[PDB]
Amino acid sequence: KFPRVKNWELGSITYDTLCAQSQQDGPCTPRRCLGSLVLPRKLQTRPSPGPPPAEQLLSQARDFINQYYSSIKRSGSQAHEERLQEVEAEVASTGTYHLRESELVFGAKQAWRNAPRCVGRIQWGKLQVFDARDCSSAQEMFTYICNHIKYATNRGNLRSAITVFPQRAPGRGDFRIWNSQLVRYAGYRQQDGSVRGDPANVEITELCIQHGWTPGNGRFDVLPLLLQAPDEAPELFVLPPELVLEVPLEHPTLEWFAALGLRWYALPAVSNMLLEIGGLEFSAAPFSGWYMSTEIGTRNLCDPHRYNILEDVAVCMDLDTRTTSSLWKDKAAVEINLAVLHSFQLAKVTIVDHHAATVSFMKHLDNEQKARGGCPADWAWIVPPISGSLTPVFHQEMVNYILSPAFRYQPDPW
Amino acid sequence: GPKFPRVKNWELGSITYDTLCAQSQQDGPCTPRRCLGSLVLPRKLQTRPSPGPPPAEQLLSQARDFINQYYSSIKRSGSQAHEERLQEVEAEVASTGTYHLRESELVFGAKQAWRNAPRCVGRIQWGKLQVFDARDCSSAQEMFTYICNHIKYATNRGNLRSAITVFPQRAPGRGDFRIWNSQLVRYAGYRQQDGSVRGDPANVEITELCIQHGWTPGNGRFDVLPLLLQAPDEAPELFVLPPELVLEVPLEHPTLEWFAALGLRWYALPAVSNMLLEIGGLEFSAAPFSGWYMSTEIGTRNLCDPHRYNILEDVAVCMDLDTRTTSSLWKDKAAVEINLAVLHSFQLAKVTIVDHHAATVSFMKHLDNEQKARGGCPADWAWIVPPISGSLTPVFHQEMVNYILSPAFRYQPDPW
Ligand code: HEM
Ligand code: HEM
Ligand SMILES: NC(=[NH2+])NCCC[C@H](N)C(=O)O
Ligand SMILES: NC(=[NH2+])NCCC[C@H](N)C(=O)O
Ligand SMILES: [Zn+2]
Repeated sequence: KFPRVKNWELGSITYDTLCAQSQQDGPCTPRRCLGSLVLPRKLQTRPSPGPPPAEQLLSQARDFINQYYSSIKRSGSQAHEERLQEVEAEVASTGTYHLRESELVFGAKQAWRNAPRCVGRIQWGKLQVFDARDCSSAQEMFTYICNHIKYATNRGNLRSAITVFPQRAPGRGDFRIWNSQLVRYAGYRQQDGSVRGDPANVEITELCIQHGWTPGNGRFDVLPLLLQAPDEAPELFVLPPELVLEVPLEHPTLEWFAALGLRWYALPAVSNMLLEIGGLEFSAAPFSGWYMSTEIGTRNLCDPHRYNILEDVAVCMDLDTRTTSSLWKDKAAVEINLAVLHSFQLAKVTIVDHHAATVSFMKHLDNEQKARGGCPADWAWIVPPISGSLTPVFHQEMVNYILSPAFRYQPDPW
Repeated sequence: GPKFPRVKNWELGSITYDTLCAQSQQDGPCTPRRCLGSLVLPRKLQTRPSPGPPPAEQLLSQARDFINQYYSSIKRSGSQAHEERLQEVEAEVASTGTYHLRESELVFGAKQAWRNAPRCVGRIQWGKLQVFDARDCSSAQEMFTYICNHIKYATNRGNLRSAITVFPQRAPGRGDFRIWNSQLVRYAGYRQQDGSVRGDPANVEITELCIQHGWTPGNGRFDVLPLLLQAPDEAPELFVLPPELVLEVPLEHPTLEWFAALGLRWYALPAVSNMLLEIGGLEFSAAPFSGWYMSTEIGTRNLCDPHRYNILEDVAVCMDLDTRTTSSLWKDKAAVEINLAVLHSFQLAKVTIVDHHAATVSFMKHLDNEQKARGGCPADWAWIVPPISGSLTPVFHQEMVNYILSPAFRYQPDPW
């Protein structure tokens, strides 16, 4: 029934009882485990042209409202009872309902708290929630997004935030941010199939050009936003350069590193995920925190299908790239990550290294064990892409399951 | 599309479907409700000592399954030899409750077990395993002889050869043949007065057991442990491996001249000895196997895990790194040098070893071979991706499907 979770570094054991509260199924079965898969095969988020079964929505709604009143220690109170009645009344008559701002704020924080792949959840309680449901056009979306960025960036002293646009509605198109992140570097396919810039952003870069954007020709050209109001073609918006904080990359002791002309933006803001609260779905709810150095130094800069700078750095370090056994890749990666940390610290921009991050996550696991009897966590995503076993989370067994409120993937709007 | 798991490789953007998982007849620990894939020891395979004879009906089906696998492998499925072998197995079980494997069947089953091991990154070599049949072994002393021969053949003066030695299978009511040590070669772990451990903390229990059994302990950081070998229904007997048989490699760094002064070392032969080999229902409680090391096993896990030798800080201090702050990446820097030292020293001593880059590239080739040969390959992502430089290797970007296929190697309870 309840899984026994062990930490092999400390010898300690715990029992996850929270997983029982899971109402949504993952991709695994007793026959085979598909935990290493990035996206769901079916756990997607099918269209919403028709209203969801009132019974199902109503049960998810009640559960959420129940969750909310427990949080404010007012369960069973008169307000709790009236709120449930309001929800019942609205669903029965319209097939849907609406959240109160306070509930939305509670729901957003819970979704982050329940995100199995986020290593920064110890900060889950300090989330600035912007209510953007009052939005009715792509232009208005652009204004909200610009305010989110200004606030979140805060001159380098990053602050976690989320902006919530209008929920999905039956038979009506969704509000969507076509970009996967609010700030991304263009990826231009060139003559021989190669790519200048970020290979991960080729498709979105092309859509922007298709929709009237005048493309640059650099390796780090910040893309424009393609914002979509319900049932309307997406509109193009260029972000004001002064709002997009960037950090030039240099190395503490390797003078030549800066000559590589590398840089990265300060604000990591996922904008293509769906936020689900009490059965309601928010198709556009960009959120941001701050980077963990391995995301830039290891994945973005060193992944083979990304900037893939490992070899260049290796050669500048005059390493023996003749054989794998010289561990030249491992050596270059460490320096690149060091350069990232050094640079962000120099530019006074918030950033956390993987050691500090994983240590904070272990604390979070403990806090959650006492507060809720468990913590859904995805081991493959929590453990850093380098020096895995050198961090504490590597030696910690984890249970992964889906709790709601939750952040989920959704189909690309095109 | 296809009604099987869709597996993607994000580096190459290629896709494959695993149809082999359809052949799994043993449930894992996961459910649609929650994933328990990270658990090291999930109460699943766990071959708990099953005294009373196994349900003849369950054993038979497992036996028939294996014989079918065997005859399919030699392309004679449906043949007269196949149906007669099936009749012979069912008959033997009918009158005795169990059955026995032909030599070639044992060889086939042992290789399939390795091939089927989800956590092994060295499976591209699966077909070249040397299977030593020791099913005639009748004493703990004889177990020692067999083990010494295995160690000698496998070590082969540094040019290691994969091998497995299979002792008699489990029998009803009769005690099991067991090797108490977790590996044929392990360093002692001595509990200290202040509560610390000198040597390898992972072997404190086995070390204490060896002592309780007459072993006169040493006081070093790398004392090779003796073997506690147990024949059916007898207390375990203690055997000391002749030093000349245990090849070790002193560790030195290619450029950091002081590293050699650290006095670190490791043995060349990795030989797991506490796992159970299950073939067609039959259980081989004692069947030690060995290959060769992947450098991160020694350099990162054994030497740097907090609960093992934990030498990260010592080396960082020697490298004069800032160990007072995480952002200096002192742990990362020291780990890399320790791993390089391991590769350098083994190469120097001409002892077989494979670095994590070479190993993972070879495992990718293995996955492709297996996709064509069986429609998939059971792999445990968390165990396949190396403990350092994870995303710098190709396997990190390869999604994997984990499941249990038989023949298989399984964990079994400690005999004490
Ligand atoms: C405050 C600093 C934060 C840090 C250091 C952090 C770090 C991380 C990391 C390392 C990942 C995995 C990234 C990857 O491998 O692509 C992740 C994933 C995630 N984070 Fe956070 N996070 C932070 C804030 C937030 C906030 C504010 C939210 C939401 C309100 C959030 C929601 C998520 C979600 C839902 C995922 C999974 C995204 C996916 O599946 O691609 N995180 N986070
Ligand atoms: C030829 C060289 C070989 C290499 C490089 C190799 C490498 C590895 C590695 C790195 C692991 C995980 C180690 C750990 O984290 O503890 C492993 C696990 C395993 N290997 Fe291999 N292996 C080799 C040969 C063999 C052989 C010959 C067999 C069996 C006939 C085998 C069976 C297994 C099994 C069953 C496991 C999992 C044991 C456990 O769960 O602790 N390997 N191997
Ligand atoms: N620390 C974060 N909030 N990360 C969000 C995901 C960022 C993504 N991994 C990137 O490299 O851009
Ligand atoms: N390469 C191998 N055959 N490894 C088997 C496991 C050895 C174990 N990881 C050790 O470091 O002792
Ligand atoms: Zn699973």
